[PDB]
Amino acid sequence: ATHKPINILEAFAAAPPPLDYVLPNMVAGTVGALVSPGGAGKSMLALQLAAQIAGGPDLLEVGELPTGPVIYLPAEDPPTAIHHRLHALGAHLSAEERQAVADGLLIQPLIGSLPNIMAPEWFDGLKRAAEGRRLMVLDTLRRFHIEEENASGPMAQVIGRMEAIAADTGCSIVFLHHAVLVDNIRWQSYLSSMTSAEAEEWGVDDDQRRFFVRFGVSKANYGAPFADRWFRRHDGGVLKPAVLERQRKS
Amino acid sequence: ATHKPINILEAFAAAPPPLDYVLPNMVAGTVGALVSPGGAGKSMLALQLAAQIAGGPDLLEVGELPTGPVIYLPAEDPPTAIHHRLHALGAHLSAEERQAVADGLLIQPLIGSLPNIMAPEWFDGLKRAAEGRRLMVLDTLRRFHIEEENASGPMAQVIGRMEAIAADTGCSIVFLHHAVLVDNIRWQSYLSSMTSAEAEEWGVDDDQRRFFVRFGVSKANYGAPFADRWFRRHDGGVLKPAVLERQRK
Amino acid sequence: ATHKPINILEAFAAAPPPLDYVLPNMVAGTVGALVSPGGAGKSMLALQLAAQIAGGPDLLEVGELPTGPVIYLPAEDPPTAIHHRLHALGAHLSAEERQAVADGLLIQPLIGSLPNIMAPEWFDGLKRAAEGRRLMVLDTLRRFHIEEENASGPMAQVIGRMEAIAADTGCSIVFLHHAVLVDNIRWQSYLSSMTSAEAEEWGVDDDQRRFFVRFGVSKANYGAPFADRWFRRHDGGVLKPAVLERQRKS
Amino acid sequence: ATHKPINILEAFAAAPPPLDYVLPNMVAGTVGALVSPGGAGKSMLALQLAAQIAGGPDLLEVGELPTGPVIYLPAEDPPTAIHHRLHALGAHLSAEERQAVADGLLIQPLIGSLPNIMAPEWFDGLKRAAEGRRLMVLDTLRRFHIEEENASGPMAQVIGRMEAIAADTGCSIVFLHHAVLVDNIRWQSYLSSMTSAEAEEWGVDDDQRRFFVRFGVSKANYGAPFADRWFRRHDGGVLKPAVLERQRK
Amino acid sequence: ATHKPINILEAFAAAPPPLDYVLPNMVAGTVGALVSPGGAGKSMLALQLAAQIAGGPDLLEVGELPTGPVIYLPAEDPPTAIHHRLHALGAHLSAEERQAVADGLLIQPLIGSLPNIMAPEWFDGLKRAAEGRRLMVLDTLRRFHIEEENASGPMAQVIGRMEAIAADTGCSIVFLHHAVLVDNIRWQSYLSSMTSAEAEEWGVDDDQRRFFVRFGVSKANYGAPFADRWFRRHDGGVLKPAVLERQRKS
Amino acid sequence: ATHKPINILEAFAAAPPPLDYVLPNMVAGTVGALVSPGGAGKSMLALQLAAQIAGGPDLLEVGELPTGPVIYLPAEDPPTAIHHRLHALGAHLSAEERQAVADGLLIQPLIGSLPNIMAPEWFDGLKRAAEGRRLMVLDTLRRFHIEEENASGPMAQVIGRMEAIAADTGCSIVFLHHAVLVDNIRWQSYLSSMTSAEAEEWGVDDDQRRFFVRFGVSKANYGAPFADRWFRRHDGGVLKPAVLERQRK
Repeated sequence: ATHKPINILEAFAAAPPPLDYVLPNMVAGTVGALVSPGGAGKSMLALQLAAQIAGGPDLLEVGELPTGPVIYLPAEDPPTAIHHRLHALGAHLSAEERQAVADGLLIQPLIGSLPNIMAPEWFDGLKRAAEGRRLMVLDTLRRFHIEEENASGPMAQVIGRMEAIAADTGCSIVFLHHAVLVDNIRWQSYLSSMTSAEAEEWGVDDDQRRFFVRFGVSKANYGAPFADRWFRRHDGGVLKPAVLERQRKS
Repeated sequence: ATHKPINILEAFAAAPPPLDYVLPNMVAGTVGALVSPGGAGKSMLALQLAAQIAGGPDLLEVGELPTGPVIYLPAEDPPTAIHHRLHALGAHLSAEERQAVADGLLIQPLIGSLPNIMAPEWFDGLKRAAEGRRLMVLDTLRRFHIEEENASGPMAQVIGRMEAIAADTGCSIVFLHHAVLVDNIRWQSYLSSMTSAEAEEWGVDDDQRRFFVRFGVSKANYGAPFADRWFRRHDGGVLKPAVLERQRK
Repeated sequence: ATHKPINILEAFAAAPPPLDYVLPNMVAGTVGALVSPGGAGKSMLALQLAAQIAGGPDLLEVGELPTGPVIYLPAEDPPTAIHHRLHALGAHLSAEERQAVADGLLIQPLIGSLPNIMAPEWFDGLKRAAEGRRLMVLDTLRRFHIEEENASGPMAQVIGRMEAIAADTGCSIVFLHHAVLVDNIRWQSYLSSMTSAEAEEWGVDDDQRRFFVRFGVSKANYGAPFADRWFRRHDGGVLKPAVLERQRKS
Repeated sequence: ATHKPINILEAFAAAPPPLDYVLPNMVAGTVGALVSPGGAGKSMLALQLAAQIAGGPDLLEVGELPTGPVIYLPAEDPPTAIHHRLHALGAHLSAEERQAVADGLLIQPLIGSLPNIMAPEWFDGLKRAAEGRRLMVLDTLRRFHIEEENASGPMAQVIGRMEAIAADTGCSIVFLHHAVLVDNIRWQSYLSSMTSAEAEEWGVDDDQRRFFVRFGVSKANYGAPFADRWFRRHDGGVLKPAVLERQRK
Repeated sequence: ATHKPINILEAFAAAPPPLDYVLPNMVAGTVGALVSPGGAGKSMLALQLAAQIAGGPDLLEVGELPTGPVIYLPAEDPPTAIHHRLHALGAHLSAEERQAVADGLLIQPLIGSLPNIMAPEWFDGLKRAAEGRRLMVLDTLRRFHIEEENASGPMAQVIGRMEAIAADTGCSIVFLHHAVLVDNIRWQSYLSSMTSAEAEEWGVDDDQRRFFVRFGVSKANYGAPFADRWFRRHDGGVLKPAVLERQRKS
Repeated sequence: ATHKPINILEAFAAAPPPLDYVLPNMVAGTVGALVSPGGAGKSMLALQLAAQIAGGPDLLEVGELPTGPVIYLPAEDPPTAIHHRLHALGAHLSAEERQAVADGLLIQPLIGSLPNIMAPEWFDGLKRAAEGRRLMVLDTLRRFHIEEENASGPMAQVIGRMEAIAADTGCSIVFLHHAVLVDNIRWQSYLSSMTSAEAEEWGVDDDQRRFFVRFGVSKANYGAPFADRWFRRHDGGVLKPAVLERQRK
């Protein structure tokens, strides 16, 4: 929110200091987006990412990430659904990993709460909930505001508010979005369920395509290129790397 | 609503009780949508599903569903037409089944009442009607609000309000919609009138396709897959499983 | 406008009681639409329908319809035009049919009156004019409101008002519309003038196509399917069934 | 206006007096439109029709029209240009015809006046100008209102206001329009500059087509059909029947 | 702004009096538009036209034009740019032509001034600056108002204001516009830079197309047809007739 | 600003001093735009140009530019990222060049500050920051206003405000824009990531094109033509002339 001018001479003289990535190619202290059609698994993947930064294992094999307290704000799923996802995830975690996640990760369900980042008391409240956290996840942005998502003005105000919170507190904010916003943000990732055409090409049967999703970073400023991943959906929806041959057509 | 934080150790350390589904793949206490072109059979389907959850028999053969009080709010169809739809359904029901349904279903006609969920009087009224119930059916959403249906902001408000009602009271809300409103609903089912192409697919004569409708869940969160069903429309439009053989070419 | 809960047990037990159709496949007590391009004959056909429900003959051969007092509200044609249509229609009516129509049908011209269903005094006034009538015809809806016809919110308010009047009074309301609204209504009929292509297919010369219009019900919930009709336009525009061979191309 | 109910027995029992048409197929006391791309000759056509109804001769050969006082309101063309258009027309008129036209036509220039029919002062002013007249010509509508021309709501208001004026006073209103506004006007005529295709159709050389314009009634309520006319543009743009032979291919 | 009724008998009887054209086919006392993409040379051509009506020479060879005081209001170019264009133009003018232009032409730069014709004090001020002038040039209209250029209502108000000023003062107003408005105006001219395709057709090399622009009148009511001109851009951008052979393809 | 009338005799009678360009083909004291898709290198290019006008060396080889104080306002990138971009650039600079740049460049981070040029506090603040400076860089415009970017009215206001600031203070403003806003800016430059087609054109392998970006001036008023440049992206994204041979087919 308020900054001193850069000390230029000091930025030239001080050693090349590594960018700090909250998520692959996302600079810590900023706002990013996870984008996909409803149902593709954003809520699972975000949960897994949240748990990982909280100190659980890199199950997705996206690479090791700095740890810190995390706050997950699901506003669309009822608590009981969150319990199920957690329990399913839990089967993949050791006793110590589980404990680290429980220490590091706050999940504060907001279904029916009607949170509105443009109202001063919700702004304050989201800002207080970001304080002391390294990551905040909004699942999904649509439930945190009552603006027209296709209006760039109101959306600059909505995103600007998240930017102010991330800038002041150092808590990165990632919002999920059901598939503009994209132009208003600097880091963008996505999920897409395996299509009929992608199925007939990584050599998986059509009746099995529902078990795989592509994950990538479609927008970022900085870092080494991030290769698109395939994930297999295990029980409860838990995502892990998929082992896929790929079809060099004759 | 107002939620305590999730207790994570506790969720890891023991199997939660099974998810409670109000409809196939729809978790209880949430908001879902039923969508189709006007005329495709939403009223009849919803009325049948409402009567099954109220305690009636599983005529649609969608599987056994937990029962509980249902309230059905038709805002487009006059009482006379609702009487016709109910009587036709009635002919499939024994006295006991009729009793079970009447004990569990309230139908509150709303034609001409102009309910507006963005008005505090109607918001409170709908919330009190949801209290203690398992399912509330809004037929159709177009009649419960005076906003622009392709304005995402106002629709987020309308939907937010149903979500508050569902979360405070535990009562699920299904709204029906005549084909943005769907992008941010987590459960979505549809009805689709059998087309000429599909009639040929299932060896049904063209002059007969209007007796057949397809039902499906097109969006839901992870869970047991639910197969697309064909229903036949009997008299008064009552829907029952269709007996159709697949064809090749 | 306000209703008791359905008595369910009574709806099961009471005999299958016939739907009451104000017009073919239109449930009495509701709102419906007659839709077509300007000039296709909506005003004639509506007049003929009005006269018929008032107790005149089924000249269009759409089938016999329950009788009742009718109110026709033309807001677009001057009185003298209405006189001409009436006089022309009159030539097709017996002395007793004429008298029945005059007893049953009120025509209250509204050209230049500026009626607005969203203003409380016009609402009240339309409601009072529906009272005691079985059918009210608005010719055309565009003259009864100052909303954007392509805005679904304002149009839900405009149609909702007609629904409130039809529900309270039992007077069905049919509005004409010059070619949304269609999604906001449950019964929809149309007129379309015979095209060049339809002419070369029911075997009528091109210079004669102007004498025929297709009438159908493009939307309804209930009843036996209503077959599209051709009508011939006689003197003054009066519509009657047309006798058309139809062209099985070789 | 305020109308007595139609007396139905009386309308059945005797032949009404003939419809009174202010223009071919346009009933007197209503609102109609004349439409064309800017430049196609609306001003000249309307001025000629206004001068014929005022009492001038039938140069357009559209048939004899009832006469009565006309008021013509050009809001886009400066007086100098109107003087030019009138003088050119004048050369077709005898002294007697010039007199008849001046007795029956008032032309009130409005360029720069910014008349707004939605403002009470201008609504009253136009209504008083219509009083006792047979025709009022608004050239063009774009200059009599400050609304969006493809906003149906505001345009219904603008048009409603002309309809009130026409019904209270008996004076017909024709507005001209440079090509929603047309969907809800009951009489619509047009002008169309002869195209290359049409030039070939009527054996006119391409370098000459700009001397020819087509006139027609594209919408009207039931009545005697009115054939599309070709006009030739003489000096100053005066329009007169064109002498053109149809061609085949 | 306010007019007496036409004396009809006098318009018939008084001799055929020549229309007074401020610019080719533009009736004096009205509003017109010069339209083109940014960068095509509107500001030069308008300057040249302004200087010509002020009493400088017909360098563009558009035909001789009545003289009168002119006011040029550039709101987009800084003074120093105007000085350069002037100096370059000056090289084409005799000592007497220069003096006539300086006597006749006021240039009042408005860059950064924020003029708004919808504000009463700017309206008054533009009206006062039109008084005593034969031509006023607004370069470009976009800087004289804060309305939506694609909204026909607000644009009727903006143009209506210019029409009121031109009608009262007899000062014609021409606004430039960077490429609706066109339907709201009766005289329209344009500039278009020579395209790749026009280059390969008037037989000028591609690397030379940047030296030519087409000028025409795309909309007018009155006068002899105005032939499209090619202009060559000389030093400083000064426009003069181009000598172009034209390519009758085999 | 407030301008005296142009003295025309004086402008004709003597050669004005040369135009003063702040950037190639952009007259000093005006507003210009730099446009590209997000990611294409605007921040780096602008930072390099800002450092050159501040007194640094001409690494881009766009020609010698007059120097003067520059203020750079990044509103999207966190300080950490700006430190990285500056350090990378720093590696191309001698101690003296580092000094010259630090003497002439102020960088005021704005992430999360939500500057709004339509608010009087921010309008005044930006104007005082422009005072006495030669260049002000707004990175990007989207963060300096809360209007709709394809609403011409509000954008005319936003741009009008920059033009007032530039004219009152003499400080040029360049805003960057992630690809109406461009139709009414008089100077426009762009960056374009090398495409597959272009890679083939300049014999660069596809897996290498992401190291190359094209820079150009796509709109400016009459003046010396400025050729499109290819830049190579070195570490941290520093841009320098690319050494590329044209290919034929």
